[PDB]
Amino acid sequence: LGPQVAEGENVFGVCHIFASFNDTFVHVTDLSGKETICRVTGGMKVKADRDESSPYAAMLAAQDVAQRCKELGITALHIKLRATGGNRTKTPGPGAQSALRALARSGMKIGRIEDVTPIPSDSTRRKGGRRGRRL
RNA sequence: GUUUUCGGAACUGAGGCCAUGAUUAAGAGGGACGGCCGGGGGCAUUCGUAUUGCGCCGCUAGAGGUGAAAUUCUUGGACCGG
Repeated sequence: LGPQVAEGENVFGVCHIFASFNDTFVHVTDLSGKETICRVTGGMKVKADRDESSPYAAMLAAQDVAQRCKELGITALHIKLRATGGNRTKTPGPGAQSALRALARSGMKIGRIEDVTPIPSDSTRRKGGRRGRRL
């Protein structure tokens, strides 16, 4: 079922935290990244558009993710936090910090923390006009 | 008839005092030369992520978008991860 090898050591996964300003993704996956353990977003925890990116929704999603990973044998997590990136914003959304803190607070062990938002060497045009969005 | 040069007219064969004759080198300009310098220009040639598609590998059935006023796919698997 799970790795019951060397109970005294850590089993490491990778948590890809995608914190956009619309909602937040808490995605724990294999060490290589190909196999996924569980992905719980903030939108499957709140029934309203606005709170999809809220810190509370991210805390709930991270709690469920950590519960599933603990019941699946994974004990420690490497963090790969990303914002939307591209030509859009590079600042992580409101739920990133709360998701990370909820992962740490719910009995998970944190490994290396890395920021992986996609940064262009230079990009295509942004979705706004030349005068920007005026609201 | 014929009076060659002393107040003129052409073919110019020789030589000499010419103090023999070219201002300077613009805190003007042009040009040359020297070592550089610059996202200056043209041609060719490399590289970088990002974005968008496409093919594979893993699910709740959600993601997008705006302070909750919607359009936008779906046991045809979106978003996400590789």
